[PDB]
Amino acid sequence: GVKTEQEDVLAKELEDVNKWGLHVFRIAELSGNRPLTVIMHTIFQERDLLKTFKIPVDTLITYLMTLEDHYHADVAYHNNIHAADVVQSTHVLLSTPALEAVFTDLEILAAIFASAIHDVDHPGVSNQFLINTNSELALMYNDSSVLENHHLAVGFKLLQEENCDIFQNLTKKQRQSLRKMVIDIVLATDMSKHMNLLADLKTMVETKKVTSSGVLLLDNYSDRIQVLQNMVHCADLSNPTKPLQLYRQWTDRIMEEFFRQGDRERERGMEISPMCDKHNASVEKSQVGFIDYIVHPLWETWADLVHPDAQDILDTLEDNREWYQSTIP
Ligand SMILES: C=CNC(=O)N1CCc2c(sc(NC(=O)Cc3ccccc3)c2C(=O)OC=C)C1
Ligand SMILES: [Zn+2]
Ligand SMILES: [Zn+2]
Repeated sequence: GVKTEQEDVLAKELEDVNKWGLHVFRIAELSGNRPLTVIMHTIFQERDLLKTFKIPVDTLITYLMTLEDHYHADVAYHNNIHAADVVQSTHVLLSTPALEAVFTDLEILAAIFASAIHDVDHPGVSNQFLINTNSELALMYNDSSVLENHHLAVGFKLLQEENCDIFQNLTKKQRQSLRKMVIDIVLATDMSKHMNLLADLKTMVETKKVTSSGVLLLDNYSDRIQVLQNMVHCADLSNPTKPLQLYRQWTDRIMEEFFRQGDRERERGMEISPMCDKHNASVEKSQVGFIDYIVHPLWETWADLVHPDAQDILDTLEDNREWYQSTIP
């Protein structure tokens, strides 16, 4: 009834679960490629979600292992490790002082569950690739947020496997509300919705209302869900805000995935997607471009929303951007 030594080392690494920059690749190794399951279980216990939602623990573990198994180990970036990273990052963002006591237990559950499922069964190619290949998925979803609709359908469908229904004790009211928020959050991870999400985030910063305890004031669903959508989108795009040793590992992985799509696009003979061309790419230029145009405007606006809780994260992003720039041949 006592941890093995490997379990002990894993447990000590998980003591950093509340911190930006968790060694998530080490946790994946230590856990035997179960980063999503162990991190989720840890967060659910830490936030007392099992008791609050009457979730039986064997059901939670069974579902988590099932969900984790439906991520593709042969996909370099969009895999269970990425899912675990987004979950843990969302967990840290939810704990930010500016949001203390703002969200209900069910909204917290929605943000974390949405994070866990948000990329499940990702084939490692883009929506546009699936559309252009006449793939079944694209036909199923009428070319519209193809992957994101799929991640949702899979994440929910897996609740129906043996001893997997972690929501079995929620009321119909709780379930309908949970399901709607989860759907709204995952559909918001489609990059084609990025400019719109950011627009609404800026608007909210402009009309920002704090309240009583120095805490953000969100008094309608539209506002509450937009903050959660943006929070998870930030987590999804948090790699360049992490310590450089982590960030670089993620960059390698996504470029591996992109270059592979590029190869398959050359094989087939389609015109090669942006920065997916292995032979004449600039990994460094692309990272600087992606940060200047997407990641920095997003995180800067988030930082404004929760000022100054996110200052250290933004500084790290800026340091990493300078590093990648300095490294341009
Ligand atoms: C015309 C619009 N273009 C886009 O919407 N995309 C093109 C590039 C890109 C993503 S998502 C994503 N990256 C992420 O989603 C998270 C991440 C950021 C930085 C390093 C590793 C991973 C990238 C990217 O990194 O590009 C640079 C190589 C989607
Ligand atoms: Zn995604
Ligand atoms: Zn993702």
